[PDB]
Order: sequence, then C-alpha cells, then structure tokens
Amino acid sequence: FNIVGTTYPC
Amino acid sequence: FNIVGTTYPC
Amino acid sequence: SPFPLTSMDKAFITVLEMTPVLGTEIINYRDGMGRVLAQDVYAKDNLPPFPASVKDGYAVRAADGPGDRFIIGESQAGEQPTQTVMPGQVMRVTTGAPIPCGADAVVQVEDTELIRESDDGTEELEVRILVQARPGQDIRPIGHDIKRGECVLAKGTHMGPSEIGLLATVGVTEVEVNKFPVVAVMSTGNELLNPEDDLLPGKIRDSNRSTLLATIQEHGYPTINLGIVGDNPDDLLNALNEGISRADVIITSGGVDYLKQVLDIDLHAQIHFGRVFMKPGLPTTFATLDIDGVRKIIFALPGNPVSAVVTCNLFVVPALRKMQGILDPRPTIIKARLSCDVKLDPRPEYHRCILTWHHQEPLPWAQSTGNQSRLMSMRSANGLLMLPPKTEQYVELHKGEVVDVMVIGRL
Amino acid sequence: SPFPLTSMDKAFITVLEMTPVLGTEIINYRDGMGRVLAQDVYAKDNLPPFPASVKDGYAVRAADGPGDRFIIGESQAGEQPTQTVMPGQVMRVTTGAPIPCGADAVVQVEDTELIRESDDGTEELEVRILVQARPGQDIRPIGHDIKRGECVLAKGTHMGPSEIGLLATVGVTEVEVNKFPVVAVMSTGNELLNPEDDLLPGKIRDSNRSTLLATIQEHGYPTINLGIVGDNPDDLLNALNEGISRADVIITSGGVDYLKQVLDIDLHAQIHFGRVFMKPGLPTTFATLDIDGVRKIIFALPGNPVSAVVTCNLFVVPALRKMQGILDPRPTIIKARLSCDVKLDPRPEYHRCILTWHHQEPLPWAQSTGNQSRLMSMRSANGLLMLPPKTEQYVELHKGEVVDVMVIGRL
Ligand SMILES: O=C1C=CC(=O)N1CCOCCOCCN1C(=O)C=CC1=O
Repeated sequence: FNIVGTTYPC
Repeated sequence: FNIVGTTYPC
Repeated sequence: SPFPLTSMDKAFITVLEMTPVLGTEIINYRDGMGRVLAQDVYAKDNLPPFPASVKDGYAVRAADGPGDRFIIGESQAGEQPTQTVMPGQVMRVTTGAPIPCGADAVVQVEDTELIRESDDGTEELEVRILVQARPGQDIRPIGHDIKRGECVLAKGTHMGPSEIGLLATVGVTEVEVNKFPVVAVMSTGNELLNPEDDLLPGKIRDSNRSTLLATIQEHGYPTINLGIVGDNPDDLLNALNEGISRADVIITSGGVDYLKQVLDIDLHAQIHFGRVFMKPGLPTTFATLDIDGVRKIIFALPGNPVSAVVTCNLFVVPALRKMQGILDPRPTIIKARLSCDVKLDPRPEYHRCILTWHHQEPLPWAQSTGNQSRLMSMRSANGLLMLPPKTEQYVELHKGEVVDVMVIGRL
Repeated sequence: SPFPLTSMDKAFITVLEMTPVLGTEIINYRDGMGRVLAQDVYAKDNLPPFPASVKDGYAVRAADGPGDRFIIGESQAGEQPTQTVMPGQVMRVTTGAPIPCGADAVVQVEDTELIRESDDGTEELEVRILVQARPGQDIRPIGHDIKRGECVLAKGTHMGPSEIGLLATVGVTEVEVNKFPVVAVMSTGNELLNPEDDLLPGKIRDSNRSTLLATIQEHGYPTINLGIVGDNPDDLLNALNEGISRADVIITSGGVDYLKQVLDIDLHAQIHFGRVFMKPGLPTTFATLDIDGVRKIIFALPGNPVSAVVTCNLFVVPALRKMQGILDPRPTIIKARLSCDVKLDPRPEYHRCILTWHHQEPLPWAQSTGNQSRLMSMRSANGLLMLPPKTEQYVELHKGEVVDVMVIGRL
C-alpha cells in the first residue's frame, strides 16, 4: 500500500 | 531461467 | 514559512501516526453500523438450542428401517413436543421444528407416501417411510451453528449488517464500541457568501463547507457546521476555540497568513506540516493540540474547491477511520485502466474519476471527471486517480495503461 | 551404484559446465547458416559507395529553385555519370543511380511536369520542377548505411540469413566460425533389430537411433550412425572407441550394467552422473573423456523411446549448442496454458506437447501428445511441457493454468 501512485511492473 | 518447471505467480 | 515542503508519504504517515484513537462507549446493537467492537462477544446459548429438523418430513427411529408407521403427532416451529416416539411410530416435523424424544433422524416428505388421513382430511394418520435413514440425518443438533461460550465476534471487528444480526442472534444487545469522531467544519475568506445569498461585488458562494460536510456525513460521522469565519485572528481564534470545544476534529478551508499564526501563537498547537509536495493540495496543513490529555486534530485545507475535496479524501477520511477504531484505516486502492493519456507532473497527482467495469474485462476503466458521453458526464466520482510522479523513464501515461485508484465512493 | 540420484538442476548445469567449446575454422559465407562468428567483421567500403538517388526523378541544384530546366542526360543504376549539372540544368535519375557532379538534391518525378520530349518520344528534353528542394533531399550520401572501417558483425553472433547477406554486402566471403559438433549415435540391447528387418521372436525394431539422429540433424549438426551394438563389453568398448575416434559426441541409448562399467574401467571416463531425479529420464548418464587435451562427451540415454527423445532435448541439444559456440546455449522457455488437468509427480516431469495460439489470446495452449481432435492428433511436437515437482500446496494443475514449455520445434 502506498498513498503515492505507482506504475505497473507487469 | 530454470530447467525445472515452475508454477505461475500471477 | 514558507514551511518546508513535506513529501506526500511523510505527510500521510504523519497524519495516521499522530491521530488518536477515540475512547469507548456502550451502545445498543441497532446503532452498531460502522462501529468497531471494543469487546469480544460471546454466545450465552446454543444455536439451535434444541435438536431441529432440517426438513418437512417425519421424525423417525432410524432402527425401524423402511415401512408403515403410525403418526403420533406433529412438532412445529416454536413448540416443545411432549410425546416420545416409540418403535413403529413417527412424528411429523416441519423445517425448524424441535425433534421429539425417541426419534433420531428425519426423513423428508418426498421419501414417504401417506397411507391414511382423518375423515375430514385435516390430519395424517399413517405413513410409508420409503428409505433407510442414516442416524442424525436431516437434524441440526444442539449447538451446531453456535455453541454456548463461543466467541462469535472479536474486538476490533468493524461491524456491518451481518454482525448486527449476529449480536441479535446471541442476545447481546448492548455492546462496547469506539466513539465516532465529531467533525466541525468552517470556511474562511473575505470573499465568501452563504449558498443562500445572492452575489455581491467581489464575492462568491462558499461551496467547500457543503462538499466537506457531505463527504464526512457520507462516512457516517456527526458533523458541526461552524459557518463562514472572517479571515482575521479574532474571529479565527474564536471559531477555532468553539470547534475545539465542540468537536474532536476541526477542518478549515481557505486562508492558507493569519491561520497558521493563530494555531501556533494563540492556540499553541503543533503544526506538523504546512506544505505537501502534491498536486493539488500544496498548501495543506495539519496540526494537533493536546488539552486534557485529549488530542484534537486540525486540518487546514486549501481554499480551492477541487483541492479541498481531494485533500479531505486523502488525509481526513483515514484519520477519522483511525479515530473511530478501525485497525487498518488506510483507504482501498484498486488497479484500473486509464481512459485518456495524461502528462505526469513532478508532483504526485490526484484527480477525481469515475470507475466502470465493462463486459468480462478484469480491470475497470478510470475516467477523469470534467472532460466527458452524456451519461458518463452525469456520473458521481467514485475514485481518486493516483498518478505517479514524473521520472526520466515515465513522462506520460497512455490510454489503457494500468493505474492506482483510491476508492472514495460506493462502486 | 545404484549411482546417487542427482537433481535435475545439478544434472543440467553439470552438462553445460563440463561441455567444451569447439575450436574454430574458416568457412565460405554461404555455409554460414547457424554458425557462430569467431571474429569481428569489418566493412572495407562504404554503402552506398557513391551518392545514390532515393527516387525516380531528377538531380537538381536546390539553389535554382522551381522552374523550367534543360535535362542534360540520364544517370542510371550501375553507371558513373560523366557530366556535371550546371545552373538551370538537371539530370534524370532512377532509384539507386549515382548523383552527378553539380547536383545536390533529387526531386521526385511526381513533383515535376515534362515540357518537351524528342520527336521519336524516346528522350525527355525539358522539365518543370514544381517544388523547392531541401539540399540533400532524396539522396543517400556515401556511407549512409555502412561506413568503411565499421564493425558490422561482432564475434559471437549466431548467424541467420540476414547476417549471410551482410557478409555478402561487405564482401567478406570467408569467415572464421566455431566448428559444428559431429555426433555419433548407437543403440544397444539384445532385443533390437534394424527398422528394415521383419520381427523375430523376442525382438523389436530399434526406433531410438532414428529419432535421435533426426533430432540432431534438425538442428543442423553432422551425424554418424554407429548402428546397433551388442550389449556386451567387447562390442560396447569397440563401438565406443569407434565413436570417440569419429566424433565429438557419442550418444548411446539402452543398457542402463555393462555400459557404465566400460566407460569407467575400460575407457577411463569420468561419469558425472548416472541417475537424475526426473520424469521420464531417471537412468540418464553423462560422462566426459579427455584424450589429446580434447574433451569428448558421452551421453547414455535410457532405452525407453519416450525417455530417449525427452532427454536428448533437455541435455544433448544444449550441449551441442555450447560446442558450436553459441554463447548462451540454453533452450527457449515460454509460458503456455495447460489444455488438461495433470497430477504432479514428486519428480520434475517433462512431456511432449503441441503449442497453439488461438485468436487474440496472449498465451498459447499446450496440449500433451498421445490423448487427442483429428488434426491435433496429427500434429508434430513443438514443445516440452515442464511440470513442477509436487508440493504440499500444489498437487494438481488444472486446465487453463499457466505452465513453462521448452520450445523444441519450429513454432
Ligand atoms: O506485479 C504484478 C503484476 C501482476 C501481478 O500479479 N503482480 C504481483 C507479482 O509480481 C511479481 C513480479 O512480477 C514480474 C513477473 N511477473 C509477471 O509479469 C506476471 C507475474 C509475474 O510474476
């Protein structure tokens, strides 16, 4: 869980 | 790489 | 000031770390929706408390095997039977009826044929049992669903309808829960008028108080409207004192600089951050004030209306969730596909969106609000898109790429 | 013996670690298919070696701008032009033709209109240039594709058709490569007859020599048929000596115990493993023999026909790939969906399969051979399914689940 959006590894 | 088959994590 | 820029991650964690958990109180079980249990709950009886039939049929001795039987009576829902079933007899049962003494199985009605009924046809007298019952067949024994002394709900359980129903089941009608936070909202700014006012020169209608109050109410918490407050020390300090006195949480929007001065100098509150490296939301401010060994929390949100609602969902709602006892108060974050290309900002960026699941597609689409079909331009925001900060590798995201979205509405 | 059980991972790594890389030789470029370069290859001229037209059109002075022009001649593919284009003239060009002296751009024919042709109509005399050419427009300058002195192919490159064509392009017609391994195959077992024989009592036709030879040939390597060898020391030791003398690699199938005895006692070879914890393939044996400071490799595969072919693809083909200089000789392993449920064995398990891609599906289906539609029962194996060893969590895999498959055929 992170409040800061992440990019998708897949 | 592996020569022994795996299960898929996804 | 300009206060140090705080990262979004530190701002968020700081809110959760510093927010307290409210005390507990005893409530009636019907008021338990959305509450968190502050006690374990035990059953004091068995469910069922008598051996109960699973089926419409006949209570039999499995040892009698198949054959022709006198029906000595009927056991029905809500009545204890007074007869004992002897060899070669049966008792009619309905679903839920207690099993009489002397019977050890139930044969469903479809595995039988009635031989004789009373002349008037109201009363069955003799029946052919067509099967060999397994002992205990079609009976729910005493305590099969709940045993006396069993813990049916653990402390920390966040209650919905089925939990309310379980309390009713076990007869535990008063329960200890965490308090809900009381949330006071004000707006500040000399340009603001009440929604009910016609415009005067230089002025606009205050929309934040309404949107923020509605947001909090949608989560179930009591609120207090503190109205519009003149943007000056005297009126700010008084509104803030009336909020502190009336509520657990005070949310202001606008004027973020008399506000940060009153909190620190006149109120003696600890401002933990005053600027957040985010978009929108840069001027957001969080402070706590300890009086009574009671900790008050204060959010000073930006005046811009879009920023006020985004920041409320990112910071305020999780804090309220913690206050009301939810053990993990963090919001639900799901994966979605972007409906449109989007340039990334160096700041983490958040935007209201609508989430929609299409036919047999495993990911929902996230469509950013304000740019919209007819029906889609009409829909209410149920997500907050969480865009990644710009990097050397990622400068732009494209339609169809997979993004994080915080759930803020009913899906 | 029974030799220690070796894990599949150690057996495989041991094969690659212990297999040598063959020496090098000079070949003609046309024989280069499948070879690995043992030298860097440099261009000794420019491509193109003259400024070349990209288009059918006219070579112009861009400075003359648009307007009416005398055509002084034609430059065509394969001829050096002898005229210089002066102000107000042009030269006709075809695609690939060298650009004459004095022209610095090409205007395509579609951006022109012919004004006058010779009476006989064979020869264009004057043309209207309708556009302003950018200088160097529609010209490939000297060395635009390849520069003299540039390295066009690196040592270690595993050559296919386009690399053969690049050698031709640069005029490097003799090149240094790794040798291909020469592979000798025999079968052993007193029950075996040649394919060409009618059955006698107690006997069956030898199919492994044929399947194994074909497998190796399909990869492009020369082979030697050593035939069927009597399963006894004397004939085994001689066949093995004739194999060692004739080849880099010796593959036997059957008799795995005179075989392992001759290798160790009479041949003085190092047996690295003799049993592998795998299915099928348990009795597989690998040994090396160093004579001349030349290392020979020896595979003794199981007699069972399915096992012989699976083991050849898992162990032998990668070794041959190493021998012939391929830097990473490991096989290609892709993801597929199982077409049928399958119980896992405690041993890692391998089975021939057919891989098929369906309409707009990102994963192929893997269908295990032998159980099959008509057309599917007819198809040739292009994969080896690699099933995981049984665990407490995974005892069974289901239709649709994602598995590893080693590619063993043309897709
Ligand atoms: O990161 C993803 C993306 C899908 C998903 O289920 N996960 C969690 C497990 O991923 C671990 C690392 O993923 C990279 C390799 N990988 C895939 O691309 C898909 C599964 C998988 O392991």
